[PDB]
Amino acid sequence: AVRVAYAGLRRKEAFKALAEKLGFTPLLFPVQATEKVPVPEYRDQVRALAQGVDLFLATTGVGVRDLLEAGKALGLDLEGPLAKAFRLARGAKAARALKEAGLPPHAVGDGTSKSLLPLLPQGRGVAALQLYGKPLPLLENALAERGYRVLPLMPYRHLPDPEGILRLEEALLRGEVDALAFVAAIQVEFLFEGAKDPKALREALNTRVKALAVGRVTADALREWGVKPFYVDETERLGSLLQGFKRALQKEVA
Repeated sequence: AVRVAYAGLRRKEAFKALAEKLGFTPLLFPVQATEKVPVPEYRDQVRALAQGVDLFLATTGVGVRDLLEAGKALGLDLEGPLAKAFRLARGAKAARALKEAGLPPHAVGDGTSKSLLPLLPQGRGVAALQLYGKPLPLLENALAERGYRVLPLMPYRHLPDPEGILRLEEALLRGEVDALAFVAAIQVEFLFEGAKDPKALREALNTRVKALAVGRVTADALREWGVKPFYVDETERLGSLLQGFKRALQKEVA
């Protein structure tokens, strides 16, 4: 059977079940860990946001929801300040969380920091930036260039799983799997930032193991490391990813 590794954390069980039903042998190699930051640890930043900001930049839906919950747990009104701020969402997920909170964004990017550049207004004041544990230097530097003091808000953190990354790298270099599925760009970044031999890993993902990407932003992360995905799915459904890959693979053979 075709052996397909999954680098995600959240939907492992669904991945395994669906892969088995489609005739693949699934392997689970998560490359990330996720931890919520205790509300008291960033209370200072939430209080600052409650004093009012000129711009609010959301990067993830989870982050928007977590921040609003932190405001409630601290007894702070964040809806008022957020209603007055110019609101940006990096992509659709952050945008949907803001819309569901009755704070729809004024502009929305395409899921990437670079897509926000034309939407970042030259201004004065404070820009609150919601993060998720990974540095966003392009954004942080652009907010400062645009005239704002940056107020970071990190309600949770995605971190690499170092041991998990090394185990996946060994499996890929061993020829232990036929394909590897990435469901978020950060999983591509953690694998390549944590590999012992990134050049060998690039060679393996270009010539021996097929890289599969859920989302254009995940595919672009692979391409920035010199890897071209064999198949890119744009539905966010694991059944689509897997089935689309199965057909693509066979079309080649036939």
